[PDB]
Order: sequence, then structure tokens, then C-alpha cells
Amino acid sequence: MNLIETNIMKLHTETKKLWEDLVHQKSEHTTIEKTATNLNKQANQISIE
Amino acid sequence: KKNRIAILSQELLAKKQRLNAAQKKYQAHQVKLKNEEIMAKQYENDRS
Repeated sequence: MNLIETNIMKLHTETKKLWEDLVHQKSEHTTIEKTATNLNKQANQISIE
Repeated sequence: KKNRIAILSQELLAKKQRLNAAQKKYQAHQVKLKNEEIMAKQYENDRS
């Protein structure tokens, strides 16, 4: 039981680490997408002009 | 001694089950991270 719970806690800690990494990269990519879209819209109105 | 031993054995079963659940969640979210980082590469390219 002791060693099973050892593996349990190792897995849980690494899983929480990875969930935080998930949130991190998700926000990174959301901001990247918004920047790209704004740049493209600038391009488009530049094209109308 | 036998009573306590049997209790410990069934609690062993439960702990093994929960360990396997932890492994499942860990590996699934690991796959998720792989996919998300691929997507990250793609969208950085696209913003460029």
C-alpha cells in the first residue's frame, strides 16, 4: 500500500504540474491569436485605403 | 492478525485502483499537452 500510494502522489503532482502548463500555453496561444487577427484587420483597412 | 491482514489486503486493492486512475489521468493529459504544443507551433507560424 505504501509504495502504491507513493506512485499515486508522484502521478498526481506531475498531473497538476501539467495542468498548470496547459493553462499557461492556452493563454499564450490565445494572446498570440488575438495579436495576429488585429494585425490582419489593420492590413485589410490598409487595403481599402 | 488475520482480520487486520484482510482489511489491509482489500485496502491494497483500493490503493492499486486509485494508482491506476492517477496513471490514466496523467497520461491522458500528457497526450493533451503534446497536441497543444503542436498547435502552438502552428499558430506561432500563422501569426508570423
